[PDB]
Amino acid sequence: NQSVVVDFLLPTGVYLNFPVSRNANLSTIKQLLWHRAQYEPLFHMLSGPEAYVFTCINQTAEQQELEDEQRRLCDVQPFLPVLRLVAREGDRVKKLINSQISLLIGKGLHEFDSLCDPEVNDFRAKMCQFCEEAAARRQQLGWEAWLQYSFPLQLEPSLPNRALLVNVKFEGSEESFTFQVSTKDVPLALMACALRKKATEDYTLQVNGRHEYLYGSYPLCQFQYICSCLHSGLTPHLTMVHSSSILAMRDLWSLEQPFRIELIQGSKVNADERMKLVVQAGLFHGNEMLCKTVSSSEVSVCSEPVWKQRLEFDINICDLPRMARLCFALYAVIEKAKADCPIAWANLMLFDYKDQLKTGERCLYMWPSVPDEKGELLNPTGTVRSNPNTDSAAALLICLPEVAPHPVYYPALEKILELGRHTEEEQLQLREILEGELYEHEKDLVWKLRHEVQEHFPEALARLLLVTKWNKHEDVAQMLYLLCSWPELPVLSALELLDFSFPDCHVGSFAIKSLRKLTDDELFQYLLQLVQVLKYESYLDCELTKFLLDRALANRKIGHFLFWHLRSEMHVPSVALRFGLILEAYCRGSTHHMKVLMKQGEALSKLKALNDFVKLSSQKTPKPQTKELMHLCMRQEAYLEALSHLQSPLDPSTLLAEVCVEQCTFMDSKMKPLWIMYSNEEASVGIIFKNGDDLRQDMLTLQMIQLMDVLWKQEGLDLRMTPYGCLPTGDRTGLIEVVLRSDTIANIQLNFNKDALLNWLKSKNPGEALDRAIEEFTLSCAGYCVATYVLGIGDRHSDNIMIRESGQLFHIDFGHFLGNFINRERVPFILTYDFVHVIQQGKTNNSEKFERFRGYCERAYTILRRHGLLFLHLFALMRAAGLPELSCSKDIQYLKDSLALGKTEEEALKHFRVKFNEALRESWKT
Ligand SMILES: CC(=O)N1CCN(c2cccc(-c3cc(-c4ccnn4CC(F)(F)F)c4c(N)ncnn34)c2)C(=O)C1(C)C
Repeated sequence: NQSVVVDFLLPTGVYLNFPVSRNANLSTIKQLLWHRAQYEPLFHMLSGPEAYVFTCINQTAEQQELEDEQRRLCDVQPFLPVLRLVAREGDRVKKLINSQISLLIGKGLHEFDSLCDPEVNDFRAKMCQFCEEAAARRQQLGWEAWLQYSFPLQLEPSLPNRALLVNVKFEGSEESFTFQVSTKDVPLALMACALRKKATEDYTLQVNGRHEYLYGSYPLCQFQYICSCLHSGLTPHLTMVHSSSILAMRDLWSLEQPFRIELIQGSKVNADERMKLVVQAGLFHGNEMLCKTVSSSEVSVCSEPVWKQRLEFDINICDLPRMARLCFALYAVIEKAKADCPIAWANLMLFDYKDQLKTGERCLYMWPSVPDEKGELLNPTGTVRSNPNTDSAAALLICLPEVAPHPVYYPALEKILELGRHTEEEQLQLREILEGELYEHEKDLVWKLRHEVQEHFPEALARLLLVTKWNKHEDVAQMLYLLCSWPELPVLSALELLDFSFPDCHVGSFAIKSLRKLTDDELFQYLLQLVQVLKYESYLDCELTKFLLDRALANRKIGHFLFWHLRSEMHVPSVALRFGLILEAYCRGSTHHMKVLMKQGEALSKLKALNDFVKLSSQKTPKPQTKELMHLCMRQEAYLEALSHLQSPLDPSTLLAEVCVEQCTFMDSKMKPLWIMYSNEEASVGIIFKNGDDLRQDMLTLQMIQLMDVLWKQEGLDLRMTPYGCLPTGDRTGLIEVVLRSDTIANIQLNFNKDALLNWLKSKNPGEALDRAIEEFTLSCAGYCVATYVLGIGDRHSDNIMIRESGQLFHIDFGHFLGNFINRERVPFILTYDFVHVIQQGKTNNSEKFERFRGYCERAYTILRRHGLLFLHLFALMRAAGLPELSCSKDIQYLKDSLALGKTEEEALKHFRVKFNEALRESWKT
């Protein structure tokens, strides 16, 4: 039951075994131990209880020094119930941090040591040091840099002046100061005035019961809080927190012989014995084939097949680029006389992380080949890391041969740039071409006029890199010479060069260099794509990893979402290692945030266990019984402590304080998502814990709508959208924000009947408020009509459309996008009669209003077109995520067509109009 028998190992070699409760804190267990130890031999020899610390083997299989004795044995969760006393003394900082990391990332650091891979070890040393340094450096600076680091300003994208009554306050003081000020007032104006208002450049304003601070050179109206307060009517309640209170928070070449590879053996193969096994091999540079694909002989199907066969390639060693990858696929072929069975695949870098060409034997633990649309012999886009299941997985034994008495490395930049140095008819023939897939005759024209491309077409660098023959080192040196003198490209062009088709490390270096102009705000908008692109990297230490880490240590919000982006994929074998090494480095440099993410991951662990119970208890007792059988399981000391007082993983500046267990429920949906409510100690907020469904798809959809909202908001168009948070936290687990005062159009319609929504809106907006809500409906309708049409999100019914008490419409449960319904087809613009009605304020005909709504739809679509390449570039990088709905060229193509990307602005607007008008015509029929 509650109690558990614990083994205790005393430093005298004495052994005690007695029962204790699973909820007992370690401090309490130590006392029961000293009480029983006095009646066991060699007690006199022991030092005081406080002289010792408990040691245990945690879930992640490593020894853990259990320093915080306020932890319950249940929260410690040791492998077997074994505790060992050890002398406290040593570096009880690295011992403490290393342990917390292993728990937090859900992988023991020992797994990294076990590998005996220097690449892993060098990454760890360099990255942990860079981070540790940046953290130490962070600690040096004063309150202004720190408040900028931990609580970065949450501002509106960006106008009149208005009267604003603002309720000021002070630290500890329960005495308010309702002082009114100008909409365009700087922070000091709202500050020192209230300091002068109390008496008759120190401190900053803080939003009550939030980690949101008002500071810096900006007008009040430009701050999300003030801004939302103005719109929702409500008066902003600030607090003056002194500098003292903030500080308290603060504390050579030659080899002209061919490329040779010795396919020695295969291992643990699981194929039909009737068949024959073949190993197909190719050489690649990104997506491009570096030469013809050599194949092995057929050998009979067995577990350990032997080939001991030499494979030569139509590429001479000195021609192999830095990023050359050897790709393998094992096939089960029906011996020569209807489909060739793809067994497994494996990719390998021809050069190591230190520029040295790999020699000797290699045992490549292989990944299963997934049967798909692109049959493809090989998988060059696949990961270069070995299948971590070295245990039960198939493998291939290869041997790259020695080719010199001394090891050979790829040339240095100086020896590359050395070799690299050095008409009006064709000048037109370059303009016509540079105005995606260039034809081989056009390719050579671009390469010949490559200096003309650098001089007059710098934005066509991507086009130039793809025409380059990466299988001829002469051609590579030439390109690289121009690269090292190329003008800095805009963020938009740089985003394109992050994709798998640009594997050269010099390319990646240029791409990051141009991405260094990004404000924390715009960076946050691409963060998900940038994390995804790490899956296309060849080596652990790369420019993108370093960039992503620099940014995360410079901004806390970025660091937080970078943590969850990597954390939520710690289950995927392909990324576990890479992501794990980034998370350790991030943690080492963000020890403060480590404490927050620890609290969050803990509550998350409880919710998975709580949800798991409810899921089961649904297939037993009825819903109100389960509800009450959930409230007792929640009110357990440990459950309630873990679920209380934490920063929200969805928005770390939101303080989820006291759980309202009475208000906590679950949803009658498939995966039974938990409805968890909280109340404000100083400032309501709720979270939805869903486990079972993949949330990546929904987060990308929501991120894009938010991007659209920012792009629209930037050009003075506020379409009153609801960018509710959705965050994947783990394996088929995530959180979804609670939008209070909202209901699904199906539920609203069942409580005239054509006026069912208008009555609901009337019952939530009386008199003067009715006209406000319809403008909220009109504005949100347009935005979501345009959004869902552009993204190809179909199946838009009343169970997946929601209305807010303010009048704002918004979409939920985006199951599929890009025309997919399983089967991708062009989703038309959809005008719903029910909505068209509310827009017309109840009338049959009201073009006065309806045409204004037409304008919102039309300008929303027009703005999206202006940023069409952004969405294509972003979506093209998302192909690294491996979502079925976003796996190829035709998925990204959807966007080109939806946004009429090809067609002129006028040609696009007239087709949008035709589609709009027919959505209104077909609206009537439904
Ligand atoms: C108080 C209470 O116990 N309620 C009332 C809310 N409710 C309900 C109904 C219809 C839609 C949504 C719903 C779905 C989503 C939603 C948005 C995106 N995905 N989802 C569903 C998901 F959370 F499961 F993912 C959201 C949301 N973000 N905020 C508020 N309600 N809400 C909730 C309920 O079933 C119960 C559980 C009966």
